[PDB]
Amino acid sequence: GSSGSSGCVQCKKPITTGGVTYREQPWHKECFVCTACRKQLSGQRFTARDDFAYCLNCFCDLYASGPSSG
Ligand SMILES: [Zn+2]
Ligand SMILES: [Zn+2]
Repeated sequence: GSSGSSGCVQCKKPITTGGVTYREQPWHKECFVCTACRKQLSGQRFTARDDFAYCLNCFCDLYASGPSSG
């Protein structure tokens, strides 16, 4: 039948206005945020590493690192 609406997967809620998608799955414009700083990626630049999404900033902070004395 026609019993199936697109609802956020993060919190598992319905999406009426302001929504996005990720990996063939719905995501709220407030749920699709970073995994370290919880920043609304919806709109800005962002890239996932394995499963979660980490904004460039965090991405180049958690894993990335500088030299010894610097
Ligand atoms: Zn949500
Ligand atoms: Zn971040």
